[PDB]
Amino acid sequence: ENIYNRLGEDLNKWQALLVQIRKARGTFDNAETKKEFGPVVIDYGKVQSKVNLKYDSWHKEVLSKFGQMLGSNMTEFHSQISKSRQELEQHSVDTASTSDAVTFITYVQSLKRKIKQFEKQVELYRNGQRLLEKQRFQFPPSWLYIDNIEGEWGAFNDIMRRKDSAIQQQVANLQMKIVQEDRAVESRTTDLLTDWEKTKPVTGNLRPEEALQALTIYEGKFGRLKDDREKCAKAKEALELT
Amino acid sequence: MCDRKAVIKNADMSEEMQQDSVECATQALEKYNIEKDIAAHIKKEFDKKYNPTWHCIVGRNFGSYVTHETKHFIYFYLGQVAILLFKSG
Amino acid sequence: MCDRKAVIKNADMSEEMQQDSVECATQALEKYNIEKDIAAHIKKEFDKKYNPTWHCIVGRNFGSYVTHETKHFIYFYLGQVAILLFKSG
Amino acid sequence: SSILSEVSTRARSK
Repeated sequence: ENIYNRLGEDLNKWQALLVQIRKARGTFDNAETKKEFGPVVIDYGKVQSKVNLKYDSWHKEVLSKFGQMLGSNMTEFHSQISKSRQELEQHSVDTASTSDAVTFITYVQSLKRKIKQFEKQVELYRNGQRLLEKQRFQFPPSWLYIDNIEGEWGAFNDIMRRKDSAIQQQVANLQMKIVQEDRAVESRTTDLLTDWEKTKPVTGNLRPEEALQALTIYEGKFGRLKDDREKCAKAKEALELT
Repeated sequence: MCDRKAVIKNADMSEEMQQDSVECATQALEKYNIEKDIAAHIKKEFDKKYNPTWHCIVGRNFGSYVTHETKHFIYFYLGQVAILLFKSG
Repeated sequence: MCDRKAVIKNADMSEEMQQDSVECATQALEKYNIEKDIAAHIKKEFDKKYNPTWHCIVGRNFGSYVTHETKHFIYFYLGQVAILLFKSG
Repeated sequence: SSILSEVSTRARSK
């Protein structure tokens, strides 16, 4: 517990500790059982064997601490591939609700960096598991093996860069759709303006309740117009190509 | 029981189905001795279990490249035998 | 030309696509030194020409029990090397 | 390197 707390969560530091203990054991290797100095005889082999057993047991149990977050990385593998299947089957150039599609496009650009991070994590994981088989690990049946996940992850990356890029270049249609949407929004804003100066109930002869209802209708449609304008602006800035 | 340790060399599955594949191939190996018959047994069991249709090969030296259904690919080893099983059809 | 004659084991398929398989596989074996790469080559070629999803298997001793659509099943050997190429998908 | 050595340097008492 003390050494684990001192190390904390660090896979590379863990591998450094593993190579340190491995080289310490390698240096410890010896055949003599008694170190003779003058007429003095000292037992050396019994404690040697006991502490070699100590080294072996501690090294073995330290290895067991690693099977956990590897399970975490396989869970990451699954959450990537299973969700990505539906995500790649989801979007298309049509379905003018593309404000959601461009949201997913921004999501996948944001996840490019996470994909790179997970790739270097997979590199560290493959080094660690290589250590694991050269440390004679009995592979559990429910353990998901390295080559399966690496192959399916490479396939995931290939499909992602094959399809998500393609749908990204053909955006000029989406660009002109956003253009016509925003010019319609501007026209509606000008119309709402003209309606505002025409509708000014600032005169007090009007009944407060009826003019209040009229202003409530105007404010409902004006909130709708503001929602349209803000959603067009957010779609434009998320797509960020126009 | 001969503890033939299983290693899975490429798979797009869930872990339960991968371990079921390991168990089915182990039972086939303990049951038959003909690689064609081993493939027949494992593929028939898989068609009965997770619906048709599968494709399986049993051998010691064979390299493969195949397109499969998503979440329906596996390739593992049992002893000195390579066990591939994909779903396309 | 490597006079490894074309001897054929299983065939539920046409003769012209027999010869297409034969020439393409001769080319694939003569080009690549990896059975896995040769299988990928022949699968890709039969996906380009005879449409997906063909499956190719290259080996020297193996057990084959696969489901093919009719007219899409070949099994044969070259010199010693074995080749399997069926479609399903 | 070390680490395994440096952790061992904090023996509790004497």
